[PDB]
Amino acid sequence: APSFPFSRASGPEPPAEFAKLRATNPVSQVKLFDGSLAWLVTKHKDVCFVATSEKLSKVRTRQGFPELSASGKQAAKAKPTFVDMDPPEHMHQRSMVEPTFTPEAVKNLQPYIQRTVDDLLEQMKQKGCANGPVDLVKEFALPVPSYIIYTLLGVPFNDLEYLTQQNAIRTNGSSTAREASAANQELLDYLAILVEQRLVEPKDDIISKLCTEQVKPGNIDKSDAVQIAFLLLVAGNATMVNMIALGVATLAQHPDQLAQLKANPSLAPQFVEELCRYHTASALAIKRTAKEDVMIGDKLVRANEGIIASNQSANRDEEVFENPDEFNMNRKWPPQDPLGFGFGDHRCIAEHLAKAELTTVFSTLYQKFPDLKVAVPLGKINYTPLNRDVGIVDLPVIF
Ligand code: HEM
Repeated sequence: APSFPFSRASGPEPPAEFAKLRATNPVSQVKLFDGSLAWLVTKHKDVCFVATSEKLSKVRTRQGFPELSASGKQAAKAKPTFVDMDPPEHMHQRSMVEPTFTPEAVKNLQPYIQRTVDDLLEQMKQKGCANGPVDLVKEFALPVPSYIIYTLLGVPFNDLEYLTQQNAIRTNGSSTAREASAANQELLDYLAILVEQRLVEPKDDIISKLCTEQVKPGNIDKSDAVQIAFLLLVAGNATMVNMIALGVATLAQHPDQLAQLKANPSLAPQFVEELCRYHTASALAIKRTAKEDVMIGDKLVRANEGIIASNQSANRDEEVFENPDEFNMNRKWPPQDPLGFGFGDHRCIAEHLAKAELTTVFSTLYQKFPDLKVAVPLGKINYTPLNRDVGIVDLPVIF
């Protein structure tokens, strides 16, 4: 059994193992860091099954849960939020914050999302690049998702920049263990204060609604409110940043498609659809342990055995997506859902928001800067560690 997680074939490529497994051993065993074994599911149909099977659990206190790192095993001890819950607890808590993420709520948020993007792009323009390149990530990819989620949660305008930098240090590869934890503690400390303030005088934000609707009635306590807010902040920010960056690098890799996007920004939605399928920036979140024996493919997964379902592999499943390794914004989509945001009950709570953010970004970026170009040869782009989810650390650009 090979060691998992696998390492990406190259910077923008997914691990080479998946394609081989999908064709020869779709449901196999991989060895984890602590030596334990887990079942790796690689086919779209099977990934979907794992994501919805009632015989599988996301509770991390069950022996056999596939923790991929030493830290992940330690994080499993704390009190769980809905991300690690099974029904009925899962929706009991998730529904407490879902209202802000519904399709209708996100549609009504479009003007705000646009404004946030426009203001950051103009700040980037004024900042100019007459003396050299600017880092698209630091100046645009990082603050877009950050400001939006922080603002939705209830953080005031003046605190955004500092909090955005701190949350980044959390996941920054350059950060030492101590720096990442201190930054993490800071965000939690800040959130604790916000909850206290919002309990006194609620405002129009997520934290306020949790305080008024759940904390006050006694459904959850203050710490719970802080943890749910923390989850919403750290669950998808780093991923949003990587998606925007990979989107720009991808358009630079396929000039004709960039020309097409510029010529018709109305194509942004489909470009985003293909981007989320082609670049699965969160490929290690669909994990479970079997509550009881369950049959998947030609394998029997026994009770208490862990399972990892690669939505990244499923998104390159040739049986579902024709020419899967070809990035095509004009792709003819099949009836099967691409799985960039997971599947089933736990499907990304912010999928509509994330897509709206990306669609706004790619229907605006090149209209603001029609001549935007990566200021380094594309083959020298600084990507995330090959053994980690796909993403880009920094992207020098000129415009
Ligand atoms: C484009 C960026 C994003 C991608 C690609 C993404 C992807 C995912 C994936 C693959 C999962 C696993 C779903 C499953 O278990 O089947 C997930 C879960 C989740 N995401 Fe996102 N996400 C993104 C942005 C966001 C944002 C912006 C937020 C916060 C506002 C967020 C909050 C969450 C939460 C809370 C969960 C857990 C849902 C649950 O377990 O019920 N995500 N996301």
